[PDB]
Amino acid sequence: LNLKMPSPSFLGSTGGWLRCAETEEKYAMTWSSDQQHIFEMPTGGAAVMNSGDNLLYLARKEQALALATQLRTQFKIQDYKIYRIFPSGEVQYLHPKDGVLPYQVNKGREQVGRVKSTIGKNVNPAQVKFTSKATYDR
Amino acid sequence: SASYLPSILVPTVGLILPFASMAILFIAIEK
Amino acid sequence: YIHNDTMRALGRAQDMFSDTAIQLQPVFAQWIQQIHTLAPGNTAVNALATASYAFGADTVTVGSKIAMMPIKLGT
Amino acid sequence: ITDNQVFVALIMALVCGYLAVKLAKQL
Amino acid sequence: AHTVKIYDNCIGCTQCVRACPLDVLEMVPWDGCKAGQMASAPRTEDCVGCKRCETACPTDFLSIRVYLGGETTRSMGLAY
Amino acid sequence: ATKFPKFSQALASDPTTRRIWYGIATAHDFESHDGMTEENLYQKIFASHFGHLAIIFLWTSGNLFHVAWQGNFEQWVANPLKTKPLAHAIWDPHFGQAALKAFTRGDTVANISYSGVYHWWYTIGIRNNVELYTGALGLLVLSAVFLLAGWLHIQPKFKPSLSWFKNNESRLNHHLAGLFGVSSLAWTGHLVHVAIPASRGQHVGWDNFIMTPPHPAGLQPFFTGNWSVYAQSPDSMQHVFGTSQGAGTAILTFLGGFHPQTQSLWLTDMAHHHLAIAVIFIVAGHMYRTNFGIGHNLKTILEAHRPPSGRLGKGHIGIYQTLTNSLHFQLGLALASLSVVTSLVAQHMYAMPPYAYMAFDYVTQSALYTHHQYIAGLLIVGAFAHGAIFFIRDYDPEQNQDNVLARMLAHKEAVISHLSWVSLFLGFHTLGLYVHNDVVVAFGNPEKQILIEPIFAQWIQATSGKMLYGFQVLLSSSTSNASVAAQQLWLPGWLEAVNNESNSLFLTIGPGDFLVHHAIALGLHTTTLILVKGALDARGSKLMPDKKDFGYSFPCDGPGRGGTCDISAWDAFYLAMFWMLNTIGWVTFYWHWKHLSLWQGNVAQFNESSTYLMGWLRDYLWLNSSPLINGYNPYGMNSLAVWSWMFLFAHLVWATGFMFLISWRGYWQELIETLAWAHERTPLANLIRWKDKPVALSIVQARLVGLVHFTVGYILTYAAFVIASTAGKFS
Amino acid sequence: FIWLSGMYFHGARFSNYVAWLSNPTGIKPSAQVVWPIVGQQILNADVGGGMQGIQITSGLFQLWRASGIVNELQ
Amino acid sequence: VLTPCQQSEAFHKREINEVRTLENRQANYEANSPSYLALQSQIDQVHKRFDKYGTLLCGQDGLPHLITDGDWRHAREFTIPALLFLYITGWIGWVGRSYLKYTKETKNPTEQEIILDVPMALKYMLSGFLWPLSAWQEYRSGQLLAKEDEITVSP
Amino acid sequence: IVIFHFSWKMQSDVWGTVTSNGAISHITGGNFAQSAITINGWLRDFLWAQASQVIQSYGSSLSAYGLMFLGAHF
Ligand code: CLA
Ligand code: CLA
Ligand code: CLA
Ligand code: CLA
Ligand code: CLA
Ligand code: CLA
Ligand code: CLA
Ligand code: CLA
Ligand SMILES: CC1=C(/C=C/C(C)=C/C=C/C(C)=C\C=C\C=C(C)\C=C\C=C(C)\C=C\C2=C(C)CCCC2(C)C)C(C)(C)CCC1
Ligand SMILES: CC1=C(/C=C/C(C)=C/C=CC(/C)=C/C=C/C=C(C)/C=C/C=C(C)/C=C/C2=C(C)CCCC2(C)C)C(C)(C)CCC1
Ligand SMILES: CC1=C(C/C=C(\C)CCC[C@H](C)CCC[C@H](C)CCCC(C)C)C(=O)c2ccccc2C1=O
Ligand SMILES: [Ca+2]
Ligand SMILES: [Ca+2]
Repeated sequence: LNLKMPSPSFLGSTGGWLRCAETEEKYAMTWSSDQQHIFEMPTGGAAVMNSGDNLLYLARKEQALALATQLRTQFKIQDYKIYRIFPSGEVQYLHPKDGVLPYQVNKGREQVGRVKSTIGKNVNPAQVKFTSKATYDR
Repeated sequence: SASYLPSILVPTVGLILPFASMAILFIAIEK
Repeated sequence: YIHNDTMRALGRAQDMFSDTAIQLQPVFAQWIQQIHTLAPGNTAVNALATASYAFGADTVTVGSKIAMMPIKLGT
Repeated sequence: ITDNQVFVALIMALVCGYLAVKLAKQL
Repeated sequence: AHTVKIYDNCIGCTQCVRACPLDVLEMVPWDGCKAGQMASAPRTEDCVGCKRCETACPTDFLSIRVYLGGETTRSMGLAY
Repeated sequence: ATKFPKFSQALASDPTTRRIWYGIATAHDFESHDGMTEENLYQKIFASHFGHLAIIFLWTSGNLFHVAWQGNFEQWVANPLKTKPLAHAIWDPHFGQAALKAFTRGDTVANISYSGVYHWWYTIGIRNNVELYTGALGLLVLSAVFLLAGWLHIQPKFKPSLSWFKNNESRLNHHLAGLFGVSSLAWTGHLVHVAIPASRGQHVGWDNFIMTPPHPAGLQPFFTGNWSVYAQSPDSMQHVFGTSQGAGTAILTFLGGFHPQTQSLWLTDMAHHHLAIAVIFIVAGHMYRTNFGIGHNLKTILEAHRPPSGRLGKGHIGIYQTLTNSLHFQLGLALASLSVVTSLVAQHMYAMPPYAYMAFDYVTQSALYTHHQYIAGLLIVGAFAHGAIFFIRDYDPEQNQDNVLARMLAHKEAVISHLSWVSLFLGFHTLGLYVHNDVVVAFGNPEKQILIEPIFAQWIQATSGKMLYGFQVLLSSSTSNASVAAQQLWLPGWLEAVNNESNSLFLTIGPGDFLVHHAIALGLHTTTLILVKGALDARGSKLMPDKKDFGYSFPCDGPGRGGTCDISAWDAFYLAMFWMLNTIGWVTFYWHWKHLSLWQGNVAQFNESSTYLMGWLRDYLWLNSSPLINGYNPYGMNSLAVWSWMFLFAHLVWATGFMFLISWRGYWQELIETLAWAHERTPLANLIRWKDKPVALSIVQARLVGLVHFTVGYILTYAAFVIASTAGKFS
Repeated sequence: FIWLSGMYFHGARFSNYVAWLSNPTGIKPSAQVVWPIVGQQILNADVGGGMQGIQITSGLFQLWRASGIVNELQ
Repeated sequence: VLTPCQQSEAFHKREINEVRTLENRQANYEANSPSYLALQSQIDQVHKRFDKYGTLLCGQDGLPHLITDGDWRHAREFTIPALLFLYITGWIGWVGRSYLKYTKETKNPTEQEIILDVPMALKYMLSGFLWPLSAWQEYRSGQLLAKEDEITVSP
Repeated sequence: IVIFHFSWKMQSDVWGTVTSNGAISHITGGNFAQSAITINGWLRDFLWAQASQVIQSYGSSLSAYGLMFLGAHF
């Protein structure tokens, strides 16, 4: 979204996204600030975030999330959005995906990957042998 | 005796067979 | 080193990286040694002898034991 | 071991190889 | 394609979500603890298996278990 | 599916180079395949076994063909002591003039066979190269037959059902009667018809075996009842192997010691031995129940064994189903038994040389002993690894309640603690005594070292017949009932062989033997400790109670809970592999040094240098390494140059193993990322693009690669050392 | 400074420094004397100069000579 | 075979060899001077040591061999030192166990384990001189062995 | 490897004795020229040949070194 959004003043570096990002997934982070702070790029270096709107591209989701973590910790910036761009050009909203931080309980979220009882009740591997079932599956 | 058999087989099994097998194996794993 | 091991084991000593076989002489280091050997008379006017006898000049013996002699460099 | 004997052994080895290639392809 | 599974012993402390570096976990309403929240893993496709969540879990035995299964580009953490 | 794995969609979808590595590693793990069933698994294993038997037969046939076509068997039979056997011709384009001359054995460039196949084939009755060639042809035909059978049984019409694969009663009754019994009876027949006549100068072949009878009296005595006629006239004790001078007609004698000329067990005694063994096997092959309504049921026997007091719990109730439905428990048991048998084979072969003139060939003796012992170590370690795999994958405590196996898992902590105590006690005390002797000897006071005489072992030697210690108990005392009973049967010859003092039968032992035997004990206990701990703690532990849920081989559980590196049972096996290499290295070190001192006629060197480790490093590793490291030098080269180059190569592969055993994944991952950047950022080389994304070796893959490097280096280094030392010392 | 003081004291009390000065080439430097307790007295090599001890390869004797030390009082 | 060292020629040969080795170095020094007295004491000790070891048994190598079969004639060789070792280490183990049992009764046993309580530690160390008797009565009372301990899955 | 080169080169081309009239005899006469070019030479002429002094040091004043040679290995 808003691919024409201004980018932080960075001088290059050799740790940015490679050709693989061109033909595959490429993450982007767009955040807004009020002061031209200096932040350590996740790829190695120092950049100045333009006062107003900042948009940068990365090759991994973890890199964008780490940058967001430092923007939220080193600075009191919580309006950071992480999107994913595919070679076709369709953008995908990844972080926070709902406008609320993941560790902040919010309504409308459906529990995924839940197992009844504690792990001590998991079946033995011998009981699910030669079948498409796992121990954690009840 | 066939003193020529070793001279014809050692190079084949040491150079021909390995290269050919590696080529076919590379094609198989990649495709 | 590995190539020399393989050559010596195969009896092909003529194909080694040694003085007799293929030679790899430190020409630059040997040249610096020669320059040091000649320094006491052309670049060190007030120096009466080479800084170290390991570069050249002559050997020194003390108590029937060698103190410092030129350390020739080879392959 | 005459040369002809060695050739016979080689032919038998080739037959064994063919059988072992068929057995492996079937597996 | 690692499988992250949350068990009923979860106390809803959110430490797993806070320690996850790939936004793979989140907090959802629940009624199994006073916190009224439970950990969820709806984005396991982005998980790499670092197990930071397992280390950040306070329950006696980890209420969140990460099983290393299918390996993909995301799970291998390849920037190239 | 359509990618390299073809058996695991999880690996086929991997876009990195890890897919090929894991596919190669998990190729034989049939149970872990996606579309796998018990019936299909058993059928695939059956075909694999056929294809493996064919590979074994092809290997032996190759050995025979090479010995007959390029060896000097015909020239070795005439003078087995003057000449040396030849393995195969050497055709290397890199050999120089000096190398060719050094490796020339007189007519062609070949290798000196150190496998002892010449003595074995000469003892069984082979005397011509054409015979070896015919044997190779027969084995090739046998291999082809097994290949055809393997392909036939994998067909839908000839696929054996699961019930047939689990018919333990019949498989046991047919293996003990035919595979073990009839096979031994046939070998006895061969010895009586070919080996014995060939050794007595009468070559009997297919053309005349139906014409000439093995015994002058024929089969009449066997049918009448007086079998003594077959042991009436043994060799005159001065018979020359391969000739008829002082020959006898006895085909089934029970002499005691070895043939004086060949210093090997009498062929007649071997035939009589195999006859008794075959009879016992054929008799024991009728124990289980088949379709004839007579025999036993393994399940009934197992369930009937339960102490009334309840000390063992519910006895072996449920053991039968647990073993029958689990291939890993079966494989673990088979590997354990095969390891004990292959180590017993080495121990019995060195002390009682069965093959003629094998005693004189010191190089072959040492090579074979070390060979079988190293394979035995690998086999027992594999048996323990499969047992751990059985606990994780093929063991359900629900069906094994209060069972002996379940009870083992119940008090696993006690077993591990006691094994740890035994290993610690042995290590502390054995190393303390070795270093104490080393320190006192270093200070110039050898008389102050603690030398404990192996009284218990010496007593067992005396009970067997040894008289050097003067215990005079049992067979050592002529008045003993046991000695008097066998005085007229096998005791005279056996006592002559045990008291020879020159052969390896019941070698004289001293304090050094006591100390090294204790070291052997330390190693055996520590290896079994690591393996038993791996098998028992394979399902769970206080650190990781859900270990069974992660399989048998997984990297770890992360740095949480203080750290979980090497938590998996596979790592216990990988840690026990190092100890097995160490234990077997000590065993082979001791055998080789004791035998080197005996052969050279200077046992005092061992008796006085084995008490301290300085001697073990100076008089054994340093002293005997001179001929090995002198294979090639600036002055020239020797025939042992290959062994010296192999010794250095083994040292290099061992250090390369250290590489993966020290550096772990993470430094290499970043390094590979840097390399990836370099390759895709350099002109004229960007066109070439990797199909699989480069990635560092996995954690477990690194441990396996490093363990393989370390193992290859250990084995190759000691192989080169032993062969070169035993060769140069006595050649 | 304590380590240096120890080296100097060992040279003054348990070393053949004067003897070494008299015959630097024949006498082997040594400044350590092992106590006779468990047969370790053998470590006292015949370095010369009357005393027998462990030969020191630290160059303490040569350094002291270059510094002008001639007597153990210094 | 084993014979007393006093009747074995190898033992005397070794003694003479050691004396010769010491005398060779002793000759270089002077009668009354530093050293030379140091080697004479060593020679005397060698003589005493060999006279002491003459009672032991040794084979052809002349090295004293120790019989551990349990024969009363060789009790001093292994039986007596074995019993004395067991007594010393049983004392060590029993005093340690008692100190641990006392520390577990304090408010913060960890602090006691780090900073040992010299008074109570010495109180339990001085006692225990009859540890074989104290081991019993603790076992009979049931205060030695435990009943339930920490066990992981699959007991 | 650096200290190994210094030790071997010094003992084969620098350190040694000189007989009257100037004759020079090194500890290891010119063996480094043709033995230091192969790993086998580095293992035979340097690690094996020169180790004889540390393994045979038992029974003398250098026995301690030999002991330390073993301990270090452990
Ligand atoms: C354990 C049994 C045993 C073994 C291992 C041997 C081994 C050997 N024998 Mg001997 N033999 C035996 C029993 C045995 N024999 C008995 C019981 C007799 C008395 C009848 C003989 C009589 C005999 C004579 C007279 C001679 C030998 C010879 C030999 C040697 C060479 C054989 C050869 O020429 O190539 C043949 C290699 C083969 C593998 C033969 C094939 C045998 C298999 C079992 C037949 C299978 C056929 C087919 C595949 C069946 C498929 C059906 C399917 C449905 C299962 C060889 C070392 C010869 C020799 O060289 O002297 C030293 C010699 O002249 N044997
Ligand atoms: C495992 C058995 C075995 C082994 C280890 C060897 C090894 C060797 N052979 Mg030999 N060979 C064998 C069986 C074997 N052979 C048999 C049964 C025959 C009778 C036909 C021959 C006939 C033969 C001839 C005529 C010659 C050799 C030669 C050689 C040497 C050079 C290799 C070569 O170019 O020849 C190629 C060999 C073949 C094409 C035969 C292949 C058959 C084997 C059994 C296939 C291996 C299958 C094995 C059991 C499992 C492999 C598993 C692996 C993939 C993981 C080499 C040392 C040459 C030589 O002497 O050079 C000095 C030579 O002239 N061999
Ligand atoms: C495993 C089997 C094997 C075999 C049969 C050979 C055979 C050979 N090697 Mg080799 N080598 C091998 C493995 C092998 N090597 C491995 C695994 C390594 C890595 C450790 C090496 C490393 C190695 C090196 C470093 C060198 C050799 C060299 C040689 C040649 C030396 C012969 C000579 O002294 O005169 C010399 C004979 C010639 C110079 C004539 C050249 C003959 C060419 C190479 C063969 C014809 C090719 C043909 C034109 C192409 C196919 C036909 C085309 C019309 C389509 C020889 C032909 C030496 C060499 O000469 O390299 C060329 C050499 O430098 N090898
Ligand atoms: C008399 C009938 C008979 C016979 C002879 C065999 C024989 C065999 N069966 Mg089989 N089986 C049978 C009936 C029989 N079976 C029946 C009725 C069933 C159904 C219940 C089965 C079901 C079955 C299965 C499912 C399998 C077999 C397998 C095998 C093979 C085992 C591997 C091997 O190496 O063998 C030979 C083994 C030995 C000779 C013993 C090992 C060595 C010991 C320790 C003795 C040591 C000897 C001596 C000291 C060595 C001397 C030195 C040497 C250098 C000469 C073997 C050839 C397996 C196989 O390989 O499939 C192809 C397998 O998977 N069988
Ligand atoms: C009859 C014996 C036997 C049989 C039938 C099996 C069968 C099996 N084993 Mg087992 N094992 C055995 C003996 C046996 N094993 C022994 C003796 C050991 C100890 C060495 C082991 C230790 C072991 C472990 C630790 C594991 C298995 C596993 C397995 C299963 C999967 C194997 C696989 O997919 O990898 C295929 C094998 C390979 C790709 C070969 C690997 C490469 C080798 C080791 C390199 C060695 C060097 C090479 C020879 C080159 C040297 C060259 C140099 C000299 C120049 C399978 C059912 C695995 C399992 O259970 O899966 C969960 C498992 O983890 N085995
Ligand atoms: C003998 C054991 C051994 C060996 C051979 C190596 C070798 C290597 N290490 Mg190393 N390492 C080791 C032990 C070893 N290590 C141990 C125990 C540790 C733990 C501390 C480490 C930790 C370590 C680190 C942290 C690093 C390395 C790195 C490297 C590489 C440096 C690049 C280079 O110069 O390539 C040269 C290759 C060699 C010297 C190997 C032998 C080359 C021979 C002479 C060529 C033979 C070729 C011939 C054709 C044979 C092939 C036949 C063909 C048929 C296959 C190199 C391959 C560094 C690296 O990644 O690269 C920059 C790196 O930083 N290692
Ligand atoms: C850089 C120096 C160096 C290095 C790193 C190595 C490394 C190695 N050497 Mg080696 N060696 C060297 C220099 C070196 N060597 C030199 C200069 C020589 C003289 C030329 C030798 C001569 C040599 C020989 C003859 C042998 C080796 C072997 C080995 C390998 C042993 C494998 C192992 O894990 O150890 C295992 C360690 C031991 C078994 C202990 C070794 C020695 C002790 C004193 C034996 C004590 C035995 C005693 C009964 C055990 C119980 C005592 C305990 C209870 C207290 C290993 C790769 C051996 C081998 O082939 O691998 C098995 C081999 O036999 N080396
Ligand atoms: C109170 C002290 C104490 C006591 C009574 C015991 C008692 C016991 N230990 Mg143990 N141990 C101790 C300390 C102690 N240990 C310490 C400090 C360590 C860490 C080094 C260990 C490590 C250890 C292991 C690895 C094992 C045992 C085992 C055992 C049992 C069998 C004997 C044995 O192998 O001992 C072995 C003793 C040692 C290895 C070293 C002992 C350390 C010192 C020398 C003694 C403790 C002194 C202590 C500080 C004194 C406190 C005095 C107090 C008044 C202040 C036995 C019940 C074995 C077992 O599991 O049971 C079958 C076993 O495998 N222990
Ligand atoms: C005489 C002798 C001998 C011996 C032998 C043997 C064999 C023994 C044994 C034994 C045994 C078989 C035992 C068992 C046991 C068990 C148990 C179970 C025990 C125990 C105990 C405990 C448990 C504890 C203790 C303690 C003490 C008392 C002290 C310290 C503290 C404590 C508490 C730790 C011989 C022959 C060598 C030689 C001669 C001499
Ligand atoms: C892991 C595991 C396992 C196991 C493992 C192993 C590895 C084992 C082994 C083992 C072994 C390795 C064994 C051995 C043995 C032996 C024995 C048991 C014996 C004996 C005895 C006797 C009976 C004797 C006798 C005699 C006689 C006859 C006379 C002379 C003298 C004598 C003494 C010799 C299983 C699978 C189960 C389960 C799962 C887990
Ligand atoms: C050297 C090293 C590497 C780097 C090693 C690499 C990248 C392997 C590269 C060499 C391979 C063996 C050759 C690959 C090229 C082949 C021709 C491809 C053939 C097909 C195969 C995939 C089967 C690690 O990744 C590593 C990881 C963890 C612990 C230790 C280490 C380690 O020591
Ligand atoms: Ca014949
Ligand atoms: Ca015939």
